[PDB]
Amino acid sequence: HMERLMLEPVWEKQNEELSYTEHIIVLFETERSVTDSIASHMKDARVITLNEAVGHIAERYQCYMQNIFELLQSKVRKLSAGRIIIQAIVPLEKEKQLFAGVSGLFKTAEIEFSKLTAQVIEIEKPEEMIDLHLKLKDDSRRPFDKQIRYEAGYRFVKGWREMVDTLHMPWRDEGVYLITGGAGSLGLLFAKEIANRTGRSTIVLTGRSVLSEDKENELEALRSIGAEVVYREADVSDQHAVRHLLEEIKERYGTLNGIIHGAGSSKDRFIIHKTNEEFQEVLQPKVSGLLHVDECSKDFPLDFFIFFSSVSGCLGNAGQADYAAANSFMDAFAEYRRSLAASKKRFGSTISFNWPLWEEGGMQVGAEDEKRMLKTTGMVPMPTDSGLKAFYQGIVSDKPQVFVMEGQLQKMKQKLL
Repeated sequence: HMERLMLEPVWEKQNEELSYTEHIIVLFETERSVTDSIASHMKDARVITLNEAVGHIAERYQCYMQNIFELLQSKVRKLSAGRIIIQAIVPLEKEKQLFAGVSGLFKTAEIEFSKLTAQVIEIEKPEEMIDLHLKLKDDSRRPFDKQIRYEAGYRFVKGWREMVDTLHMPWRDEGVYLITGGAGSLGLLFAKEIANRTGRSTIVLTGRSVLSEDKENELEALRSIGAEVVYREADVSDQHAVRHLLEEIKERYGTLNGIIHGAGSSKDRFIIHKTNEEFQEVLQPKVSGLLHVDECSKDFPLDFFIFFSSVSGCLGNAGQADYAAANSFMDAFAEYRRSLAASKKRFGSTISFNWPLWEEGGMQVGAEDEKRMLKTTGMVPMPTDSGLKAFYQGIVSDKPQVFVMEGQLQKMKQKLL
């Protein structure tokens, strides 16, 4: 009586159809010209220019997310008082595409702040367009437009097109798979699955902690299947640790056949209470961690590189501003990696899965909230085969991003379409 619903993001043409106490626009390393023109033309809105951080793209993202994050916190009393609009301007460019991830943060902010409208606006070459101000003004007049795209005289909005036997599989009986966050409850599930399917497989599980007894005990059974499993106890935030891990991989083993990036964790708190430290701490493994992995395994002939993202990344979720922006970054990264592969620079197909609450994933367990989330969302704790089925179905479709939901169909579709 419950079914996997399964969705796939689309840029559509969709322009079919109150007043703001404040108007804020944030430009992500946009052109000087763009900045000046906009301020001059829009002097009834505050304009913030992020150009300032130095680092790899992930470093800059983490930094700018914290700036957005500290911006909300401050304006918190206002949001209580009256309505506000923030618009983020993200230029589609070499790496600046990834800033579009700020959308995870904006969706969470909207849930936590009743009277906020937050839009992310991705622009192919905004400076060149001097029709810009009317659009922003016009976009401001359709609050319900949360992600908006301007490229090639085109105005797109993001939404969700639905996707519709025994399943094909990516496994090589011999050869190497790693799962960062591998000793977590989901990384173990996928470990077993590989174990069942693989025969003579090598599975490198990684995380920060020293293994507890039960984990090793849980681990030992997988050794029973005849697969060889090694826990590498590394921090994906530490670029050097990642390097070593990959090299040992290389020196130790022939090659890498596959990567799941499962590292990360959620720490629920409302934007108003959250520390910067906690905020950065949940961004790290999914943002810098992911970049570091990608770039250290660039020269490997992978069959796949799959990110374990979350339904939070694409819907936002109360108390998960950081988890959502981290997860949105990974989604944005999936497309960015594919383009790189087309350049031939990266090997293997890239997918990001937006997972719902797993039935027997650790991290969260639904309990009483389970019921609100069913009542709030129509979603249920997703059973493991249903998940594995969706996992295999997601691969064969070959899209950079697959959003998976389990629950009652009509409620789900009604909320999302």
